[PDB]
Amino acid sequence: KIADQSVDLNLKLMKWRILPDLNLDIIKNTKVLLLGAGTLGCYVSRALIAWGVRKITFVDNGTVSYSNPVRQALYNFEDCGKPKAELAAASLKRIFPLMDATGVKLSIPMIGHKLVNEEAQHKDFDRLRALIKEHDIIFLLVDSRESRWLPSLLSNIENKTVINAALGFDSYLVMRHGNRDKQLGCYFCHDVVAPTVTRPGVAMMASSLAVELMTSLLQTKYSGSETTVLGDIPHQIRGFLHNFSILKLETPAYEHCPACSPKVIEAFTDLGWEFVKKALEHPLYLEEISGLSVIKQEVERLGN
Amino acid sequence: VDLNLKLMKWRILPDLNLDIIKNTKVLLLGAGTLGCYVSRALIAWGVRKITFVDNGTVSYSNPVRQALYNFEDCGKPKAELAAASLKRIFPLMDATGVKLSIPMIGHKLVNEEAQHKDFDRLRALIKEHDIIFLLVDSRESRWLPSLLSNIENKTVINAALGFDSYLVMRHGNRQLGCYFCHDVVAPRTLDQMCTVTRPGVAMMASSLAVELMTSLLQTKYSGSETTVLGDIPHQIRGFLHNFSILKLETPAYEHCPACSPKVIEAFTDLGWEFVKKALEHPLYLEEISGLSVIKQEVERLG
Amino acid sequence: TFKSEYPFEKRKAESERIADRFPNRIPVICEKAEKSDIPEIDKRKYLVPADLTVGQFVYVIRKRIMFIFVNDTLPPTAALMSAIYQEHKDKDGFLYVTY
Amino acid sequence: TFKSEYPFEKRKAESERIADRFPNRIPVICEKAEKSDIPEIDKRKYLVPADLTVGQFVYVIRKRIMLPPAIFIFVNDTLPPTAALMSAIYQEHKDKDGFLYVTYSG
Ligand SMILES: Nc1ncnc2c1ncn2[C@@H]1O[C@H](COP(=O)(O)OP(=O)(O)OP(=O)(O)O)[C@@H](O)[C@H]1O
Ligand SMILES: Nc1ncnc2c1ncn2[C@@H]1O[C@H](COP(=O)(O)OP(=O)(O)OP(=O)(O)O)[C@@H](O)[C@H]1O
Ligand SMILES: [Mg+2]
Ligand SMILES: [Mg+2]
Ligand SMILES: [Zn+2]
Ligand SMILES: [Zn+2]
Repeated sequence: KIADQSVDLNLKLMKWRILPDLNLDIIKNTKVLLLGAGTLGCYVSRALIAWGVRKITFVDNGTVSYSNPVRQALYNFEDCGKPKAELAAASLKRIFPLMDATGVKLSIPMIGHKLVNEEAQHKDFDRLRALIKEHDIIFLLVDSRESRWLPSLLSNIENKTVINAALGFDSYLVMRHGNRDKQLGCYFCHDVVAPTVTRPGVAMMASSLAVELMTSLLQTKYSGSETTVLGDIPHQIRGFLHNFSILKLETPAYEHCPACSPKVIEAFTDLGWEFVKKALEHPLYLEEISGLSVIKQEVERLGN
Repeated sequence: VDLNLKLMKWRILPDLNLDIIKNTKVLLLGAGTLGCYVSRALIAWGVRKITFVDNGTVSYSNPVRQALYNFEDCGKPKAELAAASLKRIFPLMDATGVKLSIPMIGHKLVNEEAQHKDFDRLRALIKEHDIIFLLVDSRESRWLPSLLSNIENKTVINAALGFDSYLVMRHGNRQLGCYFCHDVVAPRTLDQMCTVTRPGVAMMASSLAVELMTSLLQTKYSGSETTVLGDIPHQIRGFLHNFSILKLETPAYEHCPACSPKVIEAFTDLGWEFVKKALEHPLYLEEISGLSVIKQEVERLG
Repeated sequence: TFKSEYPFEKRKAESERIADRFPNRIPVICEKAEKSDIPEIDKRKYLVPADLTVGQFVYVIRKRIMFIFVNDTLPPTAALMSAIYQEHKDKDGFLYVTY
Repeated sequence: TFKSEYPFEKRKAESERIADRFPNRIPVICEKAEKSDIPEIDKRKYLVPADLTVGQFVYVIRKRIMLPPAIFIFVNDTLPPTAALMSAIYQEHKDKDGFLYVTYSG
């Protein structure tokens, strides 16, 4: 009894003493998929359980390195060599034993690479989509943009909310993906719209802002405002350590984005894995499908 | 762990001084949510010696918020547990925990003999360390550490939480204002012991407090208030409801009950006899600082 | 307004009388701007001490009437009245402020 | 400048012709700010596709003057967002002669 009650009582005190219209249950019952059990996944999962989230699933294909524990808050020195996802889940249960904490050793197929095992990466694709479909919120916490593409597409197709966290040396980006219903941009919209080791504090800031964006986003929106009982629900949060600054930004979905373009959505809906395997090995095929190819060849004819 | 920091220097910031951070002896006053997240940010920055000070035990609700403790740790004293927890992460840590009650202003003394000893141990701990983080959950537990750290000329970094906001500020040295300057210069959930905060607030305040320390440890570029790591603000105020951060600088206040020269001199002359009277009768403090005269002049003009 | 009520010779006189009688004090005069709808207080002239801060001065006005700009400049709360006096004192010797 | 060289009758005539030969394109005149010190552009009349973004139009200017990495674009004394489509800006900041006039400065 005191097991579950302790965390939940703390949050009930918060609600009834400070924010009576705060919806704690929507947060507690949110099923969270964490793609990446590194520095971001570890700090995000800690903020989530402090908010009472009961079900958290880690996805990771790595093992604990000797230098991981000092930055990745769920691992100890004695954990070197162990697979991350299952260990992260077990570490969460040591903090709060009533957790529905699960770890899945799974490689997210990366765009821009030749397939090393078609049958196995096909199976990984199926497992990734099933995991995304069964959860409510998906956190994209992998360090590479080539690992973000497939989860972004699958979460959009499965109509799930995505929260991206990405780190620079002294800066961080937190952003939520637009959904299909005036659609917000995704992680990949910007670099095609605007073509051209980290300080330890970056990941702690990005993780907590990502979770606090989620909890606000889960509250009902006030009519006539893009605010909730917890405050704003910005599209993007960009922060900088060198000047201790934070900026809110918003971006529309870009019609020729190689991730959320309606043609990319349509081609996936038609072919699924058959389309994905082609996009993974030939990213230029993606820009043809999305229409970005015509844009780039047009930027040439204007600049020559 | 050192390799990740080593790459940060020459690949990115050649002028970054890592040794000054590694050899900084850090005292954490408070092993709660701030102390736990601050210590994790510190070891990621390579700090080798960290001492926890806390008079509490792990409660059932602590582990999900205080990132050094597990469920099986409930009931154990916090300070020694936190130090052992760091060694579980990094066995080469010079981490130690001291169970000590910081005497709180505004309260009759419960046991003068024991609280006199705690005062002495507190001062010796502040003296033997380089940076003092004030990470308690109440204004009354901040006064004595702020005074002693000013007397010992140690840098203090204060972090305090509200429901959806935080304050990070460094104390001036004998100058910038201290934590107690503002409230008397400008006469709600912030630093209230009964406040339950949004979980992300402690994480944000902790990382910014440590990033502020690492920048403050670097040499200043001449003709500017910047270092190789960026700014060194006096105060940082972050807000969750609108995802903003505001920086502010305030000067030392002449009649501050903590850093006023008359408070320094009363301590310098009378020591524990002044401290005891201040702890049990805070109005006596305002008399010594001169705030009493200012308070009765605000009264007359009103 | 205060300047409308009394001429300069009388304004500069009492100001120079305030300096000899109450030298630790600073003669300050306040009055709400025409755009503000806040109550206008019972008094306008104050002999504030030199070590008084602007934030402490905000408290005295909010008590007398349940932002304080000066020459399109809201000074910091930590600023002392004596410091603002050295820079903004009028030719008569008073410190005129608004809110 | 462009408007100084040609009178309105000639400008509005060529612009109405561009709407015939290129229905899905926006006529853009781009010139350097008379105050800033960026390399003067060699080509000033651009027929950009309607769905081109500001940031993509920033990219073509940066390479048209071989400017290594800052470039700012201005339309009627405002800085349009990078995600804006040139068609939307052309709909709002269009000139009576049918041209969208933009300016770039350091
Ligand atoms: N394609 C992928 N599929 C599954 N997991 C991945 C994939 N790419 C990255 N990851 C995981 O995402 C996590 C990212 O964590 P993070 O970048 O904080 O630390 P790291 O990369 O493990 O180590 P370091 O701190 O040295 O960079 C890693 O644990 C990694 O195993
Ligand atoms: N006067 C004092 N002397 C020594 N330690 C103190 C004093 N006051 C507070 N502390 C310690 O400082 C910490 C404050 O941090 P925090 O509020 O996060 O922890 P907590 O109060 O145990 O948790 P919660 O606020 O969730 O109940 C506590 O661990 C407490 O034991
Ligand atoms: Mg990495
Ligand atoms: Mg507390
Ligand atoms: Zn997109
Ligand atoms: Zn002070």
